[PDB]
Amino acid sequence: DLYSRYKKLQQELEFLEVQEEYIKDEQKNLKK
Amino acid sequence: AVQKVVVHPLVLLSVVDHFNRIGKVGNQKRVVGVLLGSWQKKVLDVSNSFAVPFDEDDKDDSVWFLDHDYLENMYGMFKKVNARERIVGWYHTGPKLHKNDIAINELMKRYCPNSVLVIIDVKPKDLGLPTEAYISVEEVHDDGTPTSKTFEHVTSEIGAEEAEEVGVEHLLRDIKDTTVGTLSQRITNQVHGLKGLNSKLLDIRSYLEKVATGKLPINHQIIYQLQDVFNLLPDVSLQEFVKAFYLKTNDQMVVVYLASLIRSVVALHNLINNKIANRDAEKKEG
Amino acid sequence: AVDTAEQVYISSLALLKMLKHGRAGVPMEVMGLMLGEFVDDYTVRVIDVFAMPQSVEAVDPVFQAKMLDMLKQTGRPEMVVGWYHSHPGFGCWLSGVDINTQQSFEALSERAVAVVVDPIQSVKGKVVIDAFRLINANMMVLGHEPRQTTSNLGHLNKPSIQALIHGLNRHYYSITINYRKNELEQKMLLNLHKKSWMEGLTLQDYSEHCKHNESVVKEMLELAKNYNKAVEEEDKMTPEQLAIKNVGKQDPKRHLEEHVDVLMTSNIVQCLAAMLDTVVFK
Amino acid sequence: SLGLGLAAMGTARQDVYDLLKTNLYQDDAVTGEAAGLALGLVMLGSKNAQAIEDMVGYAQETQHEKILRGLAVGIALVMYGRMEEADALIESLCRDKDPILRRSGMYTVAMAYCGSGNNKAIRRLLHVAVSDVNDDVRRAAVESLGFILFRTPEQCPSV
Ligand SMILES: [Zn+2]
Repeated sequence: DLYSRYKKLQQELEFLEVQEEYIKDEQKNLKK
Repeated sequence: AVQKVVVHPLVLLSVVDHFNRIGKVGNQKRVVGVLLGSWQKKVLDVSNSFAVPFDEDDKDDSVWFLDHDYLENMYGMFKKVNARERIVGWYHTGPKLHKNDIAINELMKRYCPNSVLVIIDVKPKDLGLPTEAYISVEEVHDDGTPTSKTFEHVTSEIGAEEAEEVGVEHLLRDIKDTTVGTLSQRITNQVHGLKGLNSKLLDIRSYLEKVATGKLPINHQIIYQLQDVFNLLPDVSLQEFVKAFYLKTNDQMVVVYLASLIRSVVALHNLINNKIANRDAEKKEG
Repeated sequence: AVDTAEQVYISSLALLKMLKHGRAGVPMEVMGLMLGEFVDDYTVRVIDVFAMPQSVEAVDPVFQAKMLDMLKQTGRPEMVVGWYHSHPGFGCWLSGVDINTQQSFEALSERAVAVVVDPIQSVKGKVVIDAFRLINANMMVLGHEPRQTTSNLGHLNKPSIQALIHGLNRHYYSITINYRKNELEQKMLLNLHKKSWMEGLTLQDYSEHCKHNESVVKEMLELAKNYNKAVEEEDKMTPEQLAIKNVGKQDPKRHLEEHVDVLMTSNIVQCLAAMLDTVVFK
Repeated sequence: SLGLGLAAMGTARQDVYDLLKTNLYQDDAVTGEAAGLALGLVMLGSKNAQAIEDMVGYAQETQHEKILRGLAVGIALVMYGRMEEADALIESLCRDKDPILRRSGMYTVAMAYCGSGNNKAIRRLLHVAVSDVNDDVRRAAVESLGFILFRTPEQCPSV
């Protein structure tokens, strides 16, 4: 688990960030 | 003088369709049709246009044909269907106008007081404003030209109308556009502007090196006129011009400063507004 | 022989020729011919549009044959596919005589298409375009379309009420329409609102510019005057009674952002262009 | 004709692909279903670059819609699970203005990234999900996620 903890948090980083950019996209499009 | 014209978006498409019509030849078939406009003012309005059969060989560009019969009948139909409309000039799809192009205007100056040409560009590689038009004059020169005759650049623009803006702009939904984009259209403006500057400079230097050496006419046409362009060239960094900037730039900086000042406080209101509602609804929720 | 999920291919000139004609003849039904090509049993394609004189009964077809002739010799020959007219401010529905020309036309060509247009209900964002297709009454019980695909059934829109009150399925069937765009017209249509470098390099003026800022700051002072009293005021009245007593003449917190935005966008570009004009020039 | 390639889908029958080509080059709508599907179906995983060039080279000049659709699926199926060379075609199809060929490329990135949990393609695929104008390539855009999420299937219902 502990090594898979450290891998799974990594996987929880970028897949979480793509949503961060994603809401930017959605908001800017919604303005239009 | 006419000094400018207002061309509607219908034309510039009613030409593209006809360039598409005889566009199967591919190699070269210059599209020529009739331009229709309004005797509006000194400024002139352009609304309608239509085509007419036209061909021309490769060598000795003096062999070209405009069906006067077709012109008479089809314009008779367009007058029967619209007396409000009327002939104003003509066009051709040439990317660069040809030496033959003066004989056409000189021919049909009998229909219009001056059948103004219209150059369109199906492939405006330049991202600037295409489809510019000229009107010929005589500029007999000290050289001894019996009739120094050449066209004249006249500024033009794109027409607009309530309905056509409706239908077109409903068609613009196929692509995204930021026309209300605050402080973005400006940045795009200076970008495309400087692009045009660089393009013009590269062109004029292409011509200038060619004429400078080897093979090009060295006429007194521009050679000193463009020198006078050098004549202006304001020497920006000098004594009092500094007082030109620092006595106003900080002025506008003051206004911007105040604007940021109130903007910060206005943004600060919502912090209290939502920090009240969050915890006050929480403590009452529990 | 059976219907399908048909598609109406258009020509970009066709739309403008529609709206300008109908708008010019706005107070009455304006009529015209729809000219195109029968691409297949499935879809249709219109490429050319033109109208005639009318004082709705069209006058002499001598205009017809000569028109199509001179359209053939210049450009090329084509095929008449349908027609159009206006329902100004109407329910864009085939009128009683409008259907009465339809047995006339479908008897001539099979896929004769009616085209309804209204330059009235069309806002600059979206146009109210329309077109229909007559259906027999002898097959009122028998099926008329095979419905071998969702596109013309559960994939398009929903019949409107003011035209469904006339046919909606009956005496005709609706049809889908799209827009085919040549890349040639597409590129130039992309760019028709830009200007030359002069516009992007203008410096408007600092006398009317500073005069303008001197203007907006003045009343903005008063907007702050009102804003002080309004914000501190706060009757404990619930967040919606404020929203019912604010209709009236109340407007703090709204103009305040506006004047700040405008004063920003002015001063910013006004400084920037002056910057570039000196960095770049000399 | 439509099931012809689905039957011979793993065998990669060049012989049936041959007559399927000339079936595809009839310039018609009735033969578009005849060749457009089985052509790539009998070349599933084949990566026949001449096949890609045939399909994309022919789906640029047509006039019908089925001849565009069968090619839209065949081009998306010709590349199978690469994730590393199909990128040029995914960009070539997504940058297009074709309301079907983008959606054709939108299906493509799904098959070139069969279940690919790569958070790279998720950026621009699920970005044209945002800025995309055509509803067709929009729905085809959002409908590539599960086709790219068997590595972590619990994430689809969160995005
Ligand atoms: Zn009617």
